[PDB]
Amino acid sequence: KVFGRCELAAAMKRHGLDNYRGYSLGNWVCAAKFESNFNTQATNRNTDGSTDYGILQINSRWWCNDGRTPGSRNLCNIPCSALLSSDITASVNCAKKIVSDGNGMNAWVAWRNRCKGTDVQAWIRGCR
Repeated sequence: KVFGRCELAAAMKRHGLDNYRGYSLGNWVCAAKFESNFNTQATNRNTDGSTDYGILQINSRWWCNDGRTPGSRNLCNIPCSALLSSDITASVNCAKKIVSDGNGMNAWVAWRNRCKGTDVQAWIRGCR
């Protein structure tokens, strides 16, 4: 599923991402935009053989199991295919554990390079 800007903002707000660990809702929407273009089925292969999955491009190296990343961890305890669902529940729950491990949202390269230090509030402007 390809989410709308305000549609995803409402969904994320309901799952308790607004102000989670000090990060306003605008940051999460901005991250989703430049990681997957609001597409839940987005996948990308990394050089080391791992793969990013879903709306927030979560790495199979540490967080999920896809069965083809030798010597990797499954810290979110889910198959990576569950992150491609039209229901973002799995992706949100896993992202909460990632943002809490010390590095914050710096774990997402696109947020660090294209969202950090900008007016992220603009991403939720106009939404009910």
